[PDB]
Amino acid sequence: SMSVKKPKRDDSKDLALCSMILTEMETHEDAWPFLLPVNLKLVPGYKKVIKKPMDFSTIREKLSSGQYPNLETFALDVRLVFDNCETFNEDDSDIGRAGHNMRKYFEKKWTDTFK
Repeated sequence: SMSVKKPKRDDSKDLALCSMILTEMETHEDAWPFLLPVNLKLVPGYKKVIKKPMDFSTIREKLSSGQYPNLETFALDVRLVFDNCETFNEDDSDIGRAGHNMRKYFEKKWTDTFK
């Protein structure tokens, strides 16, 4: 509360570390469904159903331009990518499996880097 603070966690490396994680996600072989924004002109249903589209290139641009206030807002956008994928794609499809794999990969790197 006012004038009463928990000890200061060092957050000075967070930007660099989120960039490294994001690089590792960009270079995974199963990243191809998530590299670029879904083409809303060419994919029926996507625009109406998926209220907040998100992709790795959009996260990279937000990261590079100071649009994440803290590492939790970064993780929320990464998770959004996989939550959107599960909303629109069957589990038993190439894209559906890709999303599960990438979410697993992400959550391990997140834990190992920060928890």
